[PDB]
Amino acid sequence: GAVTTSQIPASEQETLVRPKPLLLKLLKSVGAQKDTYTMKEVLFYLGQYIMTKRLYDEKQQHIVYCSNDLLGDLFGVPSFSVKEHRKIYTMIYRNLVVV
Ligand SMILES: CC(C)(C)S(=O)(=O)C[C@H](C1CC1)N1C(=O)[C@](C)(Cc2ccc(C(=O)O)cn2)O[C@H](c2cccc(Cl)c2)[C@H]1c1ccc(Cl)cc1
Repeated sequence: GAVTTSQIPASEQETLVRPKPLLLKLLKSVGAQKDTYTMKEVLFYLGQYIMTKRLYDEKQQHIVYCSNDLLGDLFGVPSFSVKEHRKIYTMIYRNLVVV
C-alpha cells in the first residue's frame, strides 16, 4: 500500500494528505478505501493506476504518456519522467490538501 524513494526525504513521504476529488477517484479506482493517506500511499496507488491503464507499458524509457488520460488532467502535463521524483510530488501536491 506504499512506495518510497531515495530522492525524497523519508519523512516527506509520510506527510498526511487528503486528495482532492479527482486524485481521490483515481486512488479509489484501484482499491483505495479511505480519504486520508500518506504521500507514500498516494504514490503506490498512482503507480498501480498508471499500470492498470497501461500508461507505462514501455518500461525501458521511463516515460508515462498521459496526454489524453485523466492523469494528464490531474498533472496538467502530456507526459512525464518516472525518474524525476521531486516533480512528481510537486504535481501531486497541487491536487490535495495537506492535513
Ligand atoms: C510497481 C512499483 C515498482 C512498486 S512502482 O514504484 O509503483 C512503479 C512506478 C511506475 C509507474 C511508473 N514507479 C517506478 O517505476 C519508479 C521509477 C521505480 C523506482 C522507485 C524507487 C527508486 C529509488 O528509490 O531510487 C527508483 N525507481 O518509482 C516511481 C516512484 C516511486 C515512488 C515515488 C515517486 Cl515520486 C516515484 C514509481 C511511480 C512513478 C509515478 C507515480 Cl505517479 C507513482 C509511482
